[PDB]
Amino acid sequence: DCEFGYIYRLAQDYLQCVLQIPQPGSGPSKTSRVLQNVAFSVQKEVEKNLKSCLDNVNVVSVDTARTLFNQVMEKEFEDGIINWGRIVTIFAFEGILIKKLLRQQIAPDVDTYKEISYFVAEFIMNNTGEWIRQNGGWENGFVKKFEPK
Ligand SMILES: */C=C/C(=O)N(Cc1ccc(Cl)cc1)c1ccc(F)cc1
Repeated sequence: DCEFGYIYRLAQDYLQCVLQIPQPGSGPSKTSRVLQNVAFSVQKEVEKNLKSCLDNVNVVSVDTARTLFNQVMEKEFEDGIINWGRIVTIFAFEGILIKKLLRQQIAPDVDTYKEISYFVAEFIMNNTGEWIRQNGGWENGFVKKFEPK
């Protein structure tokens, strides 16, 4: 679960959850199901608290979304501290960007949404991957902290 493949699937699962397009074969993992729950809760909070801010930007391509996402990541982790709450926050932001991109993309390609999932997993992997592993990974760190009590 420290690998890219795992984090990519978590980011793509979150996207399909936001887009209301779930895959039929089996469904998401307990880990993804716990994540979609806590990340959606955060996303709605960020949507309300950042209302004015969001309604001003225009996400017209995957490249425009990569830039906005990097900008948000730059200010989310500027103090250098990582915690599960901030990791959940990354997922919430890709959800905000996919909603905006569905609404404002110049060439509405359906194969662009999986590119968001790619640069989200790349960011998580390269910038928080080590912290995640040392804190228990997804199945012994994230789930144990956020699964229903
Ligand atoms: C409204 C401020 C701004 O221009 N930001 C750009 C932005 C990036 C990503 C998303 Cl999902 C919406 C808007 C901005 C917002 C929040 C930040 F933490 C940094 C930059």
